[PDB]
Amino acid sequence: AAAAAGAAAAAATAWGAAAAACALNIAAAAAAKGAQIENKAGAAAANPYLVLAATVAAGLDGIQSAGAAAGAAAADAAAAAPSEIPGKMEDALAALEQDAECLKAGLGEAFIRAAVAAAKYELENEETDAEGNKFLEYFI
Amino acid sequence: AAAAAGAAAAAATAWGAAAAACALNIAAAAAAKGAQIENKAGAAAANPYLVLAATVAAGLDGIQSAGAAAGAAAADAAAAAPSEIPGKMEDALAALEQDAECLKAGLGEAFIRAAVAAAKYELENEETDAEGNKFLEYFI
Amino acid sequence: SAEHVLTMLNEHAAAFVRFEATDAAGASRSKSIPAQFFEKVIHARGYLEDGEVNAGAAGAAASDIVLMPELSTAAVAAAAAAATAAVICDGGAAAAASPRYIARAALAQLQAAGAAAGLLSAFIADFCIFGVPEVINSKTISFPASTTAAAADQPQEAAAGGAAGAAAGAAGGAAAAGAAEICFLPEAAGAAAADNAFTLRTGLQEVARRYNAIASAAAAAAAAAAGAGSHSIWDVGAAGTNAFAGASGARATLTGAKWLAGLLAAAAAAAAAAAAAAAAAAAAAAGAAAAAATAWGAAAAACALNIAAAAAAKGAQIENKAGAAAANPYLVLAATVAAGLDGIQSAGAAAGAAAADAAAAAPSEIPGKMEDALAALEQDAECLKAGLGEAFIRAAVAAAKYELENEETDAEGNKFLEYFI
Repeated sequence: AAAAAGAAAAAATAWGAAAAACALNIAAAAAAKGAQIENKAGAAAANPYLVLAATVAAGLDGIQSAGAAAGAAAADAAAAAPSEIPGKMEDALAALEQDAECLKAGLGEAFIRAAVAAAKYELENEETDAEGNKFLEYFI
Repeated sequence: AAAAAGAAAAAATAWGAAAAACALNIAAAAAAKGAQIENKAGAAAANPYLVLAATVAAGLDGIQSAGAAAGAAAADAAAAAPSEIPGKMEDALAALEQDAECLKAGLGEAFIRAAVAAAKYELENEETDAEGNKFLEYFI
Repeated sequence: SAEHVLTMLNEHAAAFVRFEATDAAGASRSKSIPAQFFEKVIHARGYLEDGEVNAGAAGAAASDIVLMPELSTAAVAAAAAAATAAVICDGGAAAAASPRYIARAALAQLQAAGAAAGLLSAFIADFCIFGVPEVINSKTISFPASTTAAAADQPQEAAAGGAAGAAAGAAGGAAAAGAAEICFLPEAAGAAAADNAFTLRTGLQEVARRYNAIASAAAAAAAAAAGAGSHSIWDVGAAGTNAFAGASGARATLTGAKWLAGLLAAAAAAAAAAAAAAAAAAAAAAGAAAAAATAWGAAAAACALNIAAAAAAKGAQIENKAGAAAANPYLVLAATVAAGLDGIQSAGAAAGAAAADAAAAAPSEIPGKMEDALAALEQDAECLKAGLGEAFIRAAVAAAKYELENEETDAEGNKFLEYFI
């Protein structure tokens, strides 16, 4: 809802130093030590440790694909890049299975599936008994 | 609840002509044409056509097993016969699968399973999708 | 030391002293007097009282029973509004309904059998906390209700300065502090949940009340969430060393496997103390983290009798889960030991360790009828309800039964006439 359309929104996945709505500003400075970037694609409902992980995981493989950010935004408040983009969940899943390297980089998840399996066994034991009763209630 | 314990209950599965609580009285009469029996093992919440069927289905095979009603009740309000009896659902199911001939005699049921299958296919399609979601919610 | 209890009255300027005990259901109880009454006689004769105040402790022709305070267990009652002390007691005349004296018989039997010289257990029991509980029943309605500042239901509600926006979630509030606190930390108490359970059970409530809240031990205090379990760890020793350490599975040993065999066999009857209320049966119901699976292992987390594996052999122990905080501590401490004390004499075995899916292997036991549960109670029968009577119970209960049967036989006499008309 905070990322929805408006004159000061930040959903425009673009970079620049004057187009204030673009998600990835350059923090220009007089001292070279202060030349940095400025990210806007989020809100305080987030998880700090997982944002700090995920934003770095993207940068850590952009330097290995040797990809490019296209030209800087200096026109009207949204477009150039935006783009990305294909307009379907099937293509979002295709991206997740082709790159896939700027995304969810390293580790598992072995601890998650081990703990979640114990909960799933109890849930599936209750659900399979309920489904067993429901099937009889459909055959009558 | 109507068949529960009390001084005028009718759950005593027995026969006679003076023990008023016994479920199967003899309707004694001066004219031989009026010699009949008197059944008490039910209440007006029943289905008339299915009671009329089931009570006859019992009599229709008692004449083929050549079984006997034991001695008439003339003692205190309950016992002799009661009996039957074994005190478990497993033995009630064993009786349903050994006699089985005084019970649910003839027909099917082909019409019931044909109509109920159409309802069961819709119910199982909704339930298997719900179980599919529940299994994922147990694996996390 | 009688001398130490007497000098504590001067050292802490105690104006009064509190005698303390526990009932058969599992709740602590207390009474008090001025400190000036303490003399050499009570150290050998206790305090005589009329037992007719309790419907299972005396009778009208025997209206004299004894509370017996002890002289190694005194403490300052620091939660009180005045300078006072507290002392736990046994009960006697007699007697054999005092849970602490019943628990001491299991410790005496452990030593008298020559199997070991002591028992080295501890507990990790959970609890609940609230601000406004409301629970009532009548001829026309029945409902429980409760709430707390951490509850997942509060962030949608208004408050006198707005909501904090910081509540927990369903099975998602594992952020509380410890050791919860002043009934274990300043005493460095360490020892088993026999005597130590009741300072914790009163302390949790008293500290919550002094912070405008309340605390409880209800095993299933809310649906679709965690509850007040009473999980523990268990061990045996003599001559200064552990007796469950060895070279079988998860660093256990053969006498440990025989204690486990006793515990597995007794689980269907140990539940009468460890799960003493319907809330504990609800906590033991089916789910992904239930503990009703009467089995042993070191990885199958749902199994009731884990092995507490450790790098030091002195720390090789077992971990029991078959109960909740609605239990009676002294009778759990007695019953769980009574099972182990005869598993070593039947020389039974715990079968193979559980490492498969969350329930089965052993479970088993098992026959599926009350008649077979009663048959087990009359064939073994030796891991269960071991030693004592009960002579004190039947003597006090007979006095109550004579009054009840005199009222009931007159009522039945009237009812028979009302059936003959």
